[PDB]
Amino acid sequence: VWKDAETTLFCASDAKAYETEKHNVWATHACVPTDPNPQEIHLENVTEEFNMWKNNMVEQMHTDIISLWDQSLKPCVKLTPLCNCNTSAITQACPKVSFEPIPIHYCAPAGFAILKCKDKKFNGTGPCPSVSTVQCTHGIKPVVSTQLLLNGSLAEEEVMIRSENITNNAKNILVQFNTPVQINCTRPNDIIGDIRQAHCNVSKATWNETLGKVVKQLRKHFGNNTIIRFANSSGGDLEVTTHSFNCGGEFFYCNTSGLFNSTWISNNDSITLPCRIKQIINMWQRIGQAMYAPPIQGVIRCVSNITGLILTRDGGSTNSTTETFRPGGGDMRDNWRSELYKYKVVKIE
Amino acid sequence: EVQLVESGAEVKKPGSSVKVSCKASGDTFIRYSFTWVRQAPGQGLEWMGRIITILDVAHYAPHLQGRVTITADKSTSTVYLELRNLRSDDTAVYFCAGVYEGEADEGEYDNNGFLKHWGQGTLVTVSSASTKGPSVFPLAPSSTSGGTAALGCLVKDYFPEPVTVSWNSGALTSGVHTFPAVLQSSGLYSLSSVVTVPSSSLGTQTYICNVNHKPSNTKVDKKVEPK
Amino acid sequence: DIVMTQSPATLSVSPGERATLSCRASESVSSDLAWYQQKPGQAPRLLIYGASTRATGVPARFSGSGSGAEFTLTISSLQSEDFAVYYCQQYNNWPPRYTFGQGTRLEIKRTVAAPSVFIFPPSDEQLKSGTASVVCLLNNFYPREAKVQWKVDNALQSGNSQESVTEQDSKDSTYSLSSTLTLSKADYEKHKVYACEVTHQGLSSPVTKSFNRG
Amino acid sequence: DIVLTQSPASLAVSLGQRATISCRASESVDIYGISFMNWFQQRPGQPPKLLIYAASNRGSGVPARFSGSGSGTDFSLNIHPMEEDDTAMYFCQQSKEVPWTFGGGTKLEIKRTVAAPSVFIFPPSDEQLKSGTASVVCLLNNFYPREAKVQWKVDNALQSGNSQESVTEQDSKDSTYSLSSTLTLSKADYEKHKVYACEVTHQGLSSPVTKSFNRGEC
Amino acid sequence: EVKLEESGGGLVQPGGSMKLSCVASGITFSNSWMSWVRQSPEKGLEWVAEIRLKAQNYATHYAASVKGRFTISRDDSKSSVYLQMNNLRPEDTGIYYCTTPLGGYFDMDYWGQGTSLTVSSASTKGPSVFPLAPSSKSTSGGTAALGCLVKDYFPEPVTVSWNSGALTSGVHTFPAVLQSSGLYSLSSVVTVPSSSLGTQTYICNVNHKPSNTKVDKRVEPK
Ligand SMILES: *[C@@H]1O[C@H](CO)[C@@H](O[C@@H]2O[C@H](CO)[C@@H](O[C@@H]3O[C@H](CO[C@H]4O[C@H](CO)[C@@H](O)[C@H](O)[C@@H]4O)[C@@H](O)[C@H](O[C@H]4O[C@H](CO)[C@@H](O)[C@H](O)[C@@H]4O)[C@@H]3O)[C@H](O)[C@H]2NC(C)=O)[C@H](O)[C@H]1NC(C)=O
Ligand SMILES: *[C@@H]1O[C@H](CO)[C@@H](O[C@@H]2O[C@H](CO)[C@@H](O[C@@H]3O[C@H](CO)[C@@H](O)[C@H](O)[C@@H]3O)[C@H](O)[C@H]2NC(C)=O)[C@H](O)[C@H]1NC(C)=O
Ligand SMILES: *[C@@H]1O[C@H](CO)[C@@H](O[C@@H]2O[C@H](CO)[C@@H](O)[C@H](O)[C@H]2NC(C)=O)[C@H](O)[C@H]1NC(C)=O
Ligand SMILES: *[C@@H]1O[C@H](CO)[C@@H](O[C@@H]2O[C@H](CO)[C@@H](O)[C@H](O)[C@H]2NC(C)=O)[C@H](O)[C@H]1NC(C)=O
Ligand SMILES: *[C@@H]1O[C@H](CO)[C@@H](O[C@@H]2O[C@H](CO)[C@@H](O)[C@H](O)[C@H]2NC(C)=O)[C@H](O)[C@H]1NC(C)=O
Ligand SMILES: *[C@@H]1O[C@H](CO)[C@@H](O)[C@H](O)[C@H]1NC(C)=O
Ligand SMILES: *[C@@H]1O[C@H](CO)[C@@H](O)[C@H](O)[C@H]1NC(C)=O
Ligand SMILES: *[C@@H]1O[C@H](CO)[C@@H](O)[C@H](O)[C@H]1NC(C)=O
Ligand SMILES: *[C@@H]1O[C@H](CO)[C@@H](O)[C@H](O)[C@H]1NC(C)=O
Ligand SMILES: *[C@@H]1O[C@H](CO)[C@@H](O)[C@H](O)[C@H]1NC(C)=O
Ligand SMILES: *[C@@H]1O[C@H](CO)[C@@H](O)[C@H](O)[C@H]1NC(C)=O
Ligand SMILES: *[C@@H]1O[C@H](CO)[C@@H](O)[C@H](O)[C@H]1NC(C)=O
Repeated sequence: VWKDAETTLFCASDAKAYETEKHNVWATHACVPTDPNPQEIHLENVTEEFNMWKNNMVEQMHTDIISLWDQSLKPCVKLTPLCNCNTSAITQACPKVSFEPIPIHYCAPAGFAILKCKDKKFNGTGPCPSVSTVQCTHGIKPVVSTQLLLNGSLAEEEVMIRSENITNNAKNILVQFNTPVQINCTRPNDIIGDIRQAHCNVSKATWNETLGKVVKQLRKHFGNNTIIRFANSSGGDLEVTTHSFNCGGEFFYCNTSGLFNSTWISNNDSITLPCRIKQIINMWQRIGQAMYAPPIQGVIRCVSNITGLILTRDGGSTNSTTETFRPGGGDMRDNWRSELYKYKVVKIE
Repeated sequence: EVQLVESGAEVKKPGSSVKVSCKASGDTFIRYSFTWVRQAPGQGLEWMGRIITILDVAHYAPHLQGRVTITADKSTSTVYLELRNLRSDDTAVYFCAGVYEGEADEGEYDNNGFLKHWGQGTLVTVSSASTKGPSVFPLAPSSTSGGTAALGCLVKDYFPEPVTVSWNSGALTSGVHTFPAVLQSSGLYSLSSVVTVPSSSLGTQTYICNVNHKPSNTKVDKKVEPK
Repeated sequence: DIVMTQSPATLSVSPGERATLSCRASESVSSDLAWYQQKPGQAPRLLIYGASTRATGVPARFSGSGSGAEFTLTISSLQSEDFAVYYCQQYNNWPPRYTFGQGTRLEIKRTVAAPSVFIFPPSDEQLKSGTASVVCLLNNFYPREAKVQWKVDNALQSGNSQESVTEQDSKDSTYSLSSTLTLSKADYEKHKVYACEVTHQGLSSPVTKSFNRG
Repeated sequence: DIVLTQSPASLAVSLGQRATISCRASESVDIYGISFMNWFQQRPGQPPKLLIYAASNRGSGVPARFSGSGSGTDFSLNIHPMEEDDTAMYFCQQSKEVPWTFGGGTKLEIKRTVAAPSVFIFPPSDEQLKSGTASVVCLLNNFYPREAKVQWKVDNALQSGNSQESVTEQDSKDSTYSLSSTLTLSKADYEKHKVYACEVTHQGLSSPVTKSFNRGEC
Repeated sequence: EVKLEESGGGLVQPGGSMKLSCVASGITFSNSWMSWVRQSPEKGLEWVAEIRLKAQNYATHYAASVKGRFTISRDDSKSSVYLQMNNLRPEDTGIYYCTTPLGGYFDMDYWGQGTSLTVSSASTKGPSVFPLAPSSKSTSGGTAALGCLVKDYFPEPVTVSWNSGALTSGVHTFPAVLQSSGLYSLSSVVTVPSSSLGTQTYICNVNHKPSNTKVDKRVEPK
């Protein structure tokens, strides 16, 4: 017997105390070591209700990652507005620090447990007959990125399509893949080329197959009609209108117009997306802008696999005949929800 | 590249403030950062501060932090320097300078600290003295031994700098030395202009020194004669 | 506060030869070090940035080297237009508190040249105005170092004269100097012989020029 | 709305030859190189059956003699060689945007060789007779062409005004027609006369055929 | 197997109301756009209404000829779509089909058999059914003809089968004719082996949905 309630959770991590990397330092001075003997107890004849879009663990992880990015990244200039409109300015040294997200487990204190749904077809909200109880969720890398989801978990069998309300075109949609799509972002080293110019290479065959699977799952969810064009983001900051992420402390903003041309009414080069290194960024913590330091020397390499993405529907399918989606993101609460969808905190009764 | 054109010379009493401007033309304003540097007469360059134009964020030298302000008007491509509570030791030439930072509008910013482009400078004089034109006195040639004679004009008790001196309405330049001015204990400037001419030319050739002091709109022509 | 020190204060180099200027920092500044050229009456001109990168428009005969806290500017063959004042600048710190060296004056080394000495008594007009300026002129000498003393009735004067010196002459590489003695009319009329004594490397013995008042 | 002008309204084609049906749209039905136009076949009493989708794609199981072509505003359905079970209504339907619209329809029929009718006559039933009315029926079975003259005579008196004709759809298997002619009389009028005769004239008959009966003679 | 089944037609007076229903089987109905299309007595096709999916906020659109008078709705839990028809008009007469998808992209669609709607104010009446008996004076070599006369019914349509659907070869059921009385009539005939006339039983099954009546009539030699 238990009840649906929230509490002040803590964090566990395998952070190295000798590692100067900022995620390790944060998880060392703010989290305990991981559970040396973790266990997952299945619940017999228990059908529990879950709702990822109304989960407090998402907000807890969001606040923890905000604190991590505030204590870790030291930009050269900080600007925080408030809107008569006037702002402020914070100035401090901006050294180059190592950046690489590490898995972070979220554990519940005494008297509380974490219910995890084991349904391979669990779409996000609703009942679940295969429930288990744990104390700490599995390791989740806090990869702060827009549009694309990197270094996350995969769907079990079919591609998962989740949304707080697919009927509302304002609420965003998240797509969790069943197979990952490799992506190799590189900023080469000698004086040739721009200092901020980089490129992400991705195999077009696997991306084509996964995009076909994604539009097929869109059809299975609703429509079966014409998923039209698949364009890019319509207006907004450079953080939402392009794939914005971080690699080794450098902020990469990559052009995603190459992977967005799905003229599918029904149904050996690679895709090379250009990228720029922006120091003057708009922080995802809604606290204004931040200017950092020039990139380091040598080559900047990041090889990951896309495991999911986020889109936004333009409700044109009601009166027309086609279906428009555009790349979204920004609110990293959706990024944390893409991994905290099957977990919920419960109070033991 | 960008051309920097500064505002005109200023004369201020101690305790006042001054605001100098600098127009940047020829390139994307927001892709440059701008710096102000001053140089007191006879001394070296002193870094005062730098504004990150794209961000509207300025940083100042510790010694004057609190009484200096650097601003930029993106709509007129103009940079401003304000110095408050002026002291006599603030007398200097003020240079506007800038450097290209990258594609700032696309988040690229080198944060360069060196200064590629420089303005022509703005003289700012801070002194209790009031504007007044120079007295011009002859330095008559004497019996200046040899085949060469020396003569000139003493340009005394003027304020502020600068003063311009020519000879024979610009017809005489060979052998002219116009000395840098000195500051007298009275707070007024003084300089001499001399010229060496053949001694056989005295009595036949007339030598007139032309002294122009724009601040007080004074123009004096002084004939310098033997005896 | 990073203090930048340049050496030497003045460098005298014969035209067409190599010049080496040194800049030292009080702590390491990596390679964030720039060199500028400034000619009298003009704005500075960027020559070197990043310790060793020549700015656009700078001839190849200028080259920068060094790192850390010690830097060097070498000019392989001095042209007439290279004689000027040179400044180094540190821009390594953040928050920015950039500082300049105090400059090295690069002048033209020529043969020794003795000054021509002239003395000018005050004009009747100025005496009528109530003050007496006596001017001693040292014309077209080299090197710049020169000593000028005022004697009024054999009494060595101090604290009542001012000196001015021209820029190095662009044609003959010499300097000129003025010394102006100012006194009230009563003091001027209280003494008889007014003499300026010039000491200079070009003179075997001090040169004295004088006049008797009236 | 996208108006579809289908032509012709009525089409007769010889077996073994090509039937061509057109359909012009008031505006383009193309999106991204695909023409969202469809063709349907409809047999009498049955719902529409999709023959062609997206201008040129044969439906699953649709015989190879059916094909579609066209783009933009101009489309055609071609059946070649047309077979006898192809007689039907055909329609052109745009699927580009709502409101979904249909062509006015084409009735596809077929010229065949001459076939003489079989002629039958039916007296009114005793059950109907007691009700007060008499219907006498003359049937022409499995003939071609459709044109035929059916004349009722009652004791040699040529009847007019009291009979009605009805004709079947062209048969899907033998491409013939059948026709009924029904003579309606009051019971009293029917009992006034003895001999009821139906005379049929048709191109397949070398001599018009009369079928007759004497009232009440089994 | 996929099936659509319409029901609910019948006779209604101008200004009256009727509700049609369509039930789907063998299909994932919640993922199908559903439309109603009608076919005039003139046999031309006219789209009436469409309803889209939950994700399109069940958006509905109506042809101008029916806008404000008809309402389309669906019940995904019962795999059914409905057409409520109010303020009916003469021009609403026709056979109503439910279909899916029928729009844009394609390779396969589905249609019901249709349900018939008639306007007017005339009162109903099931047909009288009389035998068309095979005649000694009406045969040929072998091959005789017999039938049923389906007389004095209103409105259209009737359907006629033979031997409960076991007899289909050689059957001709003629289009109805409107008589001067305002009632319809037709014949259905069939040719059979005349050697069978003493052996094989022949029964015509006459259904008239508007009156909800069924008549079976055995047809024998007189
Ligand atoms: C999703 O997960 C993937 C993991 O698959 C991450 O990808 C990696 O990204 C990190 C950093 O972004 C890469 O790390 C870099 O690795 C270099 C490897 O170099 C050598 O050193 C090792 C040490 O044992 C030798 O074995 C090897 O032979 C080479 O000699 C390092 O050299 C790099 O250090 C550089 O950057 C730091 C930054 O501060 C500098 O201080 C260093 O001096 C140096 O210049 C750097 O650590 C790693 O290689 C990537 N691949 C793998 C397989 O790990 C993605 O980053 C992650 N997603 C996100 C968004 O982070
Ligand atoms: C991301 O990549 C795309 C393509 O890889 C970039 O788009 C390109 O955008 C330019 C806009 O200037 C297009 O140029 C054109 O100019 C002609 C002038 O006549 C005009 O007629 C065209 O309609 C068009 O506007 C260009 O065609 C287009 N594609 C390519 C291959 O260059 C885009 O700028 C990149 N960045 C972002 C943020 O999307
Ligand atoms: C995931 O599946 C659930 C099924 O439980 C969907 O939820 C339903 O929500 C709609 C809201 O429009 C209700 O009308 C249904 O009654 C709900 N179903 C049940 C069984 O109660 C949910 O929409 C699906 N999608 C997501 C993204 O959660
Ligand atoms: C990208 O995919 C690779 C696939 O190998 C991941 O590597 C892990 O690979 C080992 C291979 O022995 C598997 O057992 C693990 O299950 C994989 N982990 C995951 C999370 O897929 C790699 O971790 C993925 N992510 C990257 C490279 O960022
Ligand atoms: C299009 O709509 C159909 C609705 O039937 C979806 O259909 C079925 O697809 C599943 C896939 O696993 C099969 O198991 C069922 O047998 C199918 N049913 C029928 C009646 O065909 C389909 O998933 C939708 N999306 C597409 C085709 O991309
Ligand atoms: C669990 O439920 C099943 C039926 O779903 C029932 O047969 C079984 O007895 C239940 N077991 C327990 C322990 O409740
Ligand atoms: C989803 O959004 C639509 C339109 O905004 C609204 O009608 C519907 O009630 C919403 N449903 C939920 C569950 O939020
Ligand atoms: C780099 O990109 C290529 C191209 O897809 C990929 O095959 C490779 O695995 C990536 N990583 C490395 C280390 O080469
Ligand atoms: C990506 O592709 C480009 C184009 O061929 C190539 O020049 C580059 O080396 C590739 N980078 C990687 C990491 O594969
Ligand atoms: C994508 O995959 C499909 C299915 O294999 C194929 O038909 C299509 O040509 C592919 N397109 C590209 C660009 O690889
Ligand atoms: C997509 O990218 C183009 C750059 O080519 C940009 O102009 C546009 O605003 C972006 N968004 C769209 C088309 O919605
Ligand atoms: C569709 O049409 C309705 C009117 O029935 C209107 O309210 C709605 O805004 C339209 N939506 C779009 C996307 O055009």
